[PDB]
Amino acid sequence: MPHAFKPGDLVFAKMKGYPHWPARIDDIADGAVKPPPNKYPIFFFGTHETAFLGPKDLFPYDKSKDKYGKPNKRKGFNEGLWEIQNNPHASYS
Repeated sequence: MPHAFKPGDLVFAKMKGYPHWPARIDDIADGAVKPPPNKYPIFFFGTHETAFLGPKDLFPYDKSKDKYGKPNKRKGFNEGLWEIQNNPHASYS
């Protein structure tokens, strides 16, 4: 059965106005800004942007890839698909 989300989990993450987007739950570095309560730091592959989201917007990647893992014209998306499939735990700083 499912656990709660933890750092390193792979997802598609949903933001208003954007397609479900390949992403990971990030760690929070020592000294770095923490998310608001009940929110996770989401790193978006391809764009390399961070936003804070709750579970309602997080779709586990394995379950969801058949639906959401297709090319999209949006900037950074297809780069993001490569990253989540081929090196999802790398440093992209």
